Amino acid sequence: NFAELKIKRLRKKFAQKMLRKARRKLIYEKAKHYHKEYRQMYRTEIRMARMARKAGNFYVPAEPKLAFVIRIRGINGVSPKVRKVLQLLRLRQIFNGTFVKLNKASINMLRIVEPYIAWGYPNLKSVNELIYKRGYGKINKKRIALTDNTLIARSLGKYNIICMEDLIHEIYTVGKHFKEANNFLWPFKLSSPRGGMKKKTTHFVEGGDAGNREDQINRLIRRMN
Amino acid sequence: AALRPLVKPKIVKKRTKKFIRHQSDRYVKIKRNWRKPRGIDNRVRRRFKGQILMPNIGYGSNKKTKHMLPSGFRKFLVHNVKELEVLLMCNKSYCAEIAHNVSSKNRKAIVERAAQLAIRVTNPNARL
Amino acid sequence: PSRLRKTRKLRGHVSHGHGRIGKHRKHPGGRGNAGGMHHHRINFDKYHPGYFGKVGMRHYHLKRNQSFCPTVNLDKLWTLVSEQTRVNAAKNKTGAAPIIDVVRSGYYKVLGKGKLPKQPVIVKAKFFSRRAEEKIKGVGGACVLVA
Amino acid sequence: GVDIRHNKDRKVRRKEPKSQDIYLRLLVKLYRFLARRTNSTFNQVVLKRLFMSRTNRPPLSLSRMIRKMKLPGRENKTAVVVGTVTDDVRVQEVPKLKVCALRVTSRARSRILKAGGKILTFDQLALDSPKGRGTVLLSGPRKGREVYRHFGKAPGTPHSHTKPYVRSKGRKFERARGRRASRGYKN
Amino acid sequence: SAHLQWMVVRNCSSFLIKRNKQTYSTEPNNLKARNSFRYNGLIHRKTVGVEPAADGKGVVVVMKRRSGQRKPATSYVRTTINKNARATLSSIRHMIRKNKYHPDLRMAAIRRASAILRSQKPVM
Amino acid sequence: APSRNGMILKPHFHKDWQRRVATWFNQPARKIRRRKARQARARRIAPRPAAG
Amino acid sequence: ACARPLISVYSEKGESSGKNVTLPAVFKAPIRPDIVNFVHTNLRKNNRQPYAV
RNA sequence: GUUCAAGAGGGCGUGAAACCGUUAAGAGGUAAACGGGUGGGGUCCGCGCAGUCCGCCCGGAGGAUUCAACCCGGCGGCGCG
RNA sequence: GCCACGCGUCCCCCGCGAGCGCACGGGGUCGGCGGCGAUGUCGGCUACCCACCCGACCCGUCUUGA
RNA sequence: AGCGUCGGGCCCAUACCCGGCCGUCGCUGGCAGUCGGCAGAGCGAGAAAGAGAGUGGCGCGGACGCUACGCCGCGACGAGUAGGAGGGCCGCUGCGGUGAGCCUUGAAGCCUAGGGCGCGGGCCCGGGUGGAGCCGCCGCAGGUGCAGAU
Ligand SMILES: [Mg+2]
Ligand SMILES: [Mg+2]
Ligand SMILES: [Mg+2]
Ligand SMILES: [Mg+2]
Ligand SMILES: [Mg+2]
Ligand SMILES: [Mg+2]
Ligand SMILES: [Mg+2]
Ligand SMILES: [Mg+2]
Ligand SMILES: [Mg+2]
Ligand SMILES: [Mg+2]
Ligand SMILES: [Mg+2]
Ligand SMILES: [Mg+2]
Ligand SMILES: [Mg+2]
Ligand SMILES: [Mg+2]
Ligand SMILES: [Mg+2]
Ligand SMILES: [Mg+2]
Ligand SMILES: [Mg+2]
Ligand SMILES: [Mg+2]
Ligand SMILES: [Mg+2]
Ligand SMILES: [Mg+2]
Ligand SMILES: [Mg+2]
Ligand SMILES: [Mg+2]
Ligand SMILES: [Mg+2]
Repeated sequence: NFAELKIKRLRKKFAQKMLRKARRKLIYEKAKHYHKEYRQMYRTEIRMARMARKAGNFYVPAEPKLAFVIRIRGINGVSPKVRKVLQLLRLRQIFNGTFVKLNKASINMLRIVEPYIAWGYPNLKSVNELIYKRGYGKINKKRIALTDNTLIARSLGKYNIICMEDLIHEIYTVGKHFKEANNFLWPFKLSSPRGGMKKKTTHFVEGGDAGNREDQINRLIRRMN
Repeated sequence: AALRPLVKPKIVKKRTKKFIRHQSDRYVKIKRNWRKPRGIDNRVRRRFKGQILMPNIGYGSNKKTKHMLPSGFRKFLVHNVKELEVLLMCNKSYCAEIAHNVSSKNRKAIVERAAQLAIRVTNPNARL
Repeated sequence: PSRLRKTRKLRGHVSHGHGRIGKHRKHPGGRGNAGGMHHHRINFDKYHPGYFGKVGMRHYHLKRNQSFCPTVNLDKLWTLVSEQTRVNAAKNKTGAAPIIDVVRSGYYKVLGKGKLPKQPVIVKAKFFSRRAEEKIKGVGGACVLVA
Repeated sequence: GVDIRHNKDRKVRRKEPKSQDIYLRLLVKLYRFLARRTNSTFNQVVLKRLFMSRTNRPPLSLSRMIRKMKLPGRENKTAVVVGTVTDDVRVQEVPKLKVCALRVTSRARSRILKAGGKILTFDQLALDSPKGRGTVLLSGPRKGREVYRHFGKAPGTPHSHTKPYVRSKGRKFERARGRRASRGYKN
Repeated sequence: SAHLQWMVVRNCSSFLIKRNKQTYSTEPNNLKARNSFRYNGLIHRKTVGVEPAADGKGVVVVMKRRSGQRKPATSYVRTTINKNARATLSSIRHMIRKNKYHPDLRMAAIRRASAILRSQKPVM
Repeated sequence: APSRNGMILKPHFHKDWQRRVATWFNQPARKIRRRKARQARARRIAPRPAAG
Repeated sequence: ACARPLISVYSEKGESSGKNVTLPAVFKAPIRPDIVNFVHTNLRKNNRQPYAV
C-alpha cells in the first residue's frame, strides 16, 4: 500500500517532534527558577549581617560544604601512604582538579597531604567556567565530551538530571546525588598557570601556595584556565 | 601529457636522512647498515645529547602515502606481457615497472601494448 | 624446525640467554643426583620422600607368571557376550540362565563392584570374592568354580 | 606522566582458534554472526567453547547425559555438547534421545538409532532453533585427567594427598624415611 | 561446495601472484583481478566474464549455464557483440539486470567493457 | 641439578656407547635375501611340503 | 552427501557410449589439507639416505 | 699482426677492499672525525623550459545505405504450466 | 514585561495547515587574482665537497662505580 | 654586578594545555542489508518491547564496498640493562609443486657524485664491466647472518 504507512510514519515523527519541544520548554523553566533561587541565596546572607550589627551581635555564617582541590607537584618519589590517598581522589596527573564534598573524613586526608595540594572554597563563576569549557563525561569507560543533553539523559535520567544546569545545582547545593554526579565527571585537566606561581614548596602562610587558601583559589583558576 | 594519478596529495616525509651506524665513519669494516648496539656502557643506547639517533616506530608514515612515488603511482614489478592485463583495470593508480634481465626486443612489445592500454611506464627508454 | 626455535631470535644478544653474572658454566652445582643427603637434601624431602632407606623382606628368584591374576568386575561381566543372548533370556519363560566362562577370555577372578541387572546367570570362574557372590544370589544363579 | 602500572592491561583469553581446519572456522563465522546480531548469551558461550583446546572440551559419557535428561522438567529437550559423545558399556537400558555433538562414535550412534533417537549437526541446529530454546547445555569433567592428582600442596608435607612422579612402585621405591614413623619421621 | 573450496584456494593457488605488498590474480573471468570470494570466477554457479574478441576486434561476453557444472565443455557460452559503445552498454546492462543474473558484478563489467573498446580503438 | 620436580631416574650413558651402535639400514635387503632363498628352496624340493 | 549422481562412460575414441555408471561414495568425502600436508611431509622423509662425516 | 675479444700474451677466466701513483675538484693556524639546522658550489637527471583532460549539455559546420517497431532462425535465463 | 491566547467539557474561587528565506549551528572554501620562460634558465629531499652557529671525551667487557 | 627586606615585569625543560601523525591495548565495539518492474532504499534514540496478520461496526534506470587470518569506528597509554614472548612481503643454502617465468638482441658476480621505496632488517629501477646459467610465489630441512676471543 505505502499509503497508510506513510501517513502513520508521519504521525510518529510529528509526535516525537512535539515531545522534543516539550522537553525544551521544561528545561527553560527550570533554569529561570534557579536564577531566582540564587539571587535570594545571596541577598539573605547580607540581610542577616545588617540586622545583626544593628542589634550589636555577630553573625557567624555556616561552614562551607565544598572544596576545589588541585595537585601541584609531580609523580616522582612520593610516600606510599600519600599515593594511596591521591589515587583515591583521582589525582593522577599534575594540574588535575577535583571537587570534594566536605566532612571530617575527607578533611583529615587533605590534612595528611597538605604539602602536595592547593584547595579552597570556589565560587559560582568558577564552577561555570570549569564545567562548560572542559566538561568531559565518563561514558562507558570513555572520555566523551559534554556537548548535548542526550548524553546526560541516557545516564542520569533516573535522578531527574537532564542538563548542565541541574548538574550545577547539585554541585553548588551539595544535594543528594553528589556521588553520582561527580563520579560521572572525569578529572579536570587544567593547564599550567598563566602569570606564574609564587613558590611551589611552601605553605601559603609562609608565603607559598600549598594548603588552604580559602577564596584565592578563584584568582588561581583564572590564571590557570 | 603525463599520466595523472587520481589524487596528488602532499607527500610529507618526517625524516629523509638515513640511519647510519655508530662508528661507520671511522672504520671501513664497519658498514652503514643499521645495527642496534646492545652494550652496557654505550651512549647512543641511552640517548645522550647530541648523539646518533635511534629509530622509533614514531617515524611511521601516513597510511595514505606509504610506498607512494612523487607522481602518485605505485610500482609493480613485471617480467612479461601477460602481467599487464592485470593492471588494465587498476590503470590510474598503479604502474608497471619492468625487470632488469628482460631484453630489449620484448621491451618493445611491452611498451607498445602498455601504450595501447594507456598504462604508464617508468622505464620506456631503457636500452636503445 | 630450527627456524622456529629460540636461538634464531637470540642471535645478536651477547650471552645467548644464560645471564652474564652467573654464566652458563659447565656443572655449577655438581653432577647427577648429587648432594642428595647434604646440599640437595630438600628437593628430595619436599618432592621425593622415601628415596632413602631399606624396607621389607628380600625375595630372590621372582617369577611374575605364577602370580598372574587379572581381575574383572561385574560392572562389565555382560560385556563378554553378544546381545541376543541377553535378549533371548528375557524371552525364556523357563528362566534358564546362560553360562559365562571367563577364563576363556583371559580373566581369572571375579570381584564385586557394580550393580547387576535382574536376570539369572551361571558364572564358571576360578576365584570369587565375598561381595560378588552374594550379589548374584540375590539376583539368582550359582557360582560354578573351576581350577 | 601518570602513575599507573601497565602490568595487566593485556588480556590473554582467546579470540580465534589456532586450528587451520576449515569446518571449525565455518562454524565460527556463523556463530560470530549470530552472536553479534542477537541478544542471546547462549551463543556467546558456544562461541567461547569452540575456541578451546582438547583438554578444555572433554568427552561426555552417555550415562551422564542420560541421567541429566532424566532430571524432571527437561523432557523432550535437546542436549548440547561441544566435546565428543563416547559410548558406555556399563549401561544396559537406553531411553530415546535427541543429541547434538561435533563427533559421535559409531557405537553410540547405533545405540541411539536402534532406540529411535536423533543426531543433529550444527547447521541443522541453527535452522531448528536459532536462539536455542529447549536446550540442555552440558560439559564433561575438566579435572578428569590423571594429572590433577599430581598437583597441589607438595608431598612429604602435612596433608597433601598428591601423587608423586615415580618410575615404578614397589616395596623399596619411596616408602621409607619420610613415611614410616619408625625410620626417621612421618608427617 | 563454494565456501569450502574458497577457503582452500584463497592462499595456495598457482594463479595467485603476490608482490610489492600487493596481491593479484590472473584467472580468466576475474574482473578487477583481486583475490576475493566475491570476484573469484571458477567457484560459483552463475559466473560472468567479459573478454575482447578472439579476433582482435570485438567483445565477447561469456556466461555460465547452471546445468552441467562438472562438464566444462558444455558449461560456458561465449557471444560477441560487434556494435557501437552506447548500445553495447545498454544490451549488457539488460542482459544482466532483467534476468537477476549476478547483479553484484554489474558496474565492474561495464567499466571493463569500455576499457576494452578503448583498446581496440586506435592509440593516442 | 634438579629444579622443582621430575622422575628421579638413572640413565646408562657412562660407558663408551657411541662406539657400539648397530644401525638397521640393512633391513629391506635382508628381507629380500630371505625371500629369495625361500623361493629357491621351494623350487628345489618341488613337491615336498614347503614349511617342513 | 547423500546424493549419488550417474556418470556417463565414453568410448576410447571419444564418443559417449550408452552405459552410465553410478558415482562411488568416497568422492563426496570431506576435504582436509592440514592432514594431507602433514602426512605428505612425514612419509616423504623416509625415502632418505644418511649423510655423515 | 692472430682472434668477436689479448679490456685473456705461458702462475695467462672474472679480478673487490686494505695500500700506492697520477689526473681532475674543493679547502686549509686550535689533531682529525661526528649529530641537528641552513647556505653556496659542483654533479648528473628531469629527454622540463608557454602547460589538465574526462563525461554530459548548448550551438554551428561534415558524413555513412543507419535508429525504433514487427517477421524468420538459433541460444540462454525463469516458471506460483 | 511575560517562551500567556479556539469552542465545549473536567478541577479550587471569582496525534497529518502548508510555504519561503537567515545563520557565531554535527572539522575550509573562493562561483578571487598576479609574475615568469627554448640556450641559459626552473625544479632536483637524498647522495658529492666546502663554510658557519650550537651540541659533542673511544669502542667491547667485569663492576656498587669507566 | 656586595649584604638584609620587598615589588611589579621578564627568561626556557623531552614537564602541563590545544591540534596534527605512527603503533599497541581496551570497547570480547560495528559490518553477510549489494533484501532493485516479486523494488521503495529508515531502526543514534532520555525512558521493557512490533514500519506485525485479519475480522465485526510514457521513459527500463540506482557510484564505492566484504583477501571476514578482511574493512571500518570509538577512547586511553608508549623510558627501559640481566630476562621472557609475539610478528617479520628481513636475509642465506638446498628439496617437491607451481609461473605455456627470464636469458648469447648477453645470466650470476662486481663497480657506481644516477633515480626511488621501506620506521628498519634490506630491496627495486638507469649506466658501466662481464660471457652461461637464474629468479618469483606455496610448503619442507639446515653445518643458515661476525668487530672484538693476547
Ligand atoms: Mg608572559
Ligand atoms: Mg666501559
Ligand atoms: Mg635484551
Ligand atoms: Mg660474558
Ligand atoms: Mg648447563
Ligand atoms: Mg648458579
Ligand atoms: Mg608515558
Ligand atoms: Mg620443570
Ligand atoms: Mg626360509
Ligand atoms: Mg698469484
Ligand atoms: Mg686475470
Ligand atoms: Mg666501498
Ligand atoms: Mg690539482
Ligand atoms: Mg671486560
Ligand atoms: Mg656496574
Ligand atoms: Mg672494585
Ligand atoms: Mg621540547
Ligand atoms: Mg593531546
Ligand atoms: Mg616499562
Ligand atoms: Mg618500550
Ligand atoms: Mg669479459
Ligand atoms: Mg665466461
Ligand atoms: Mg672480520
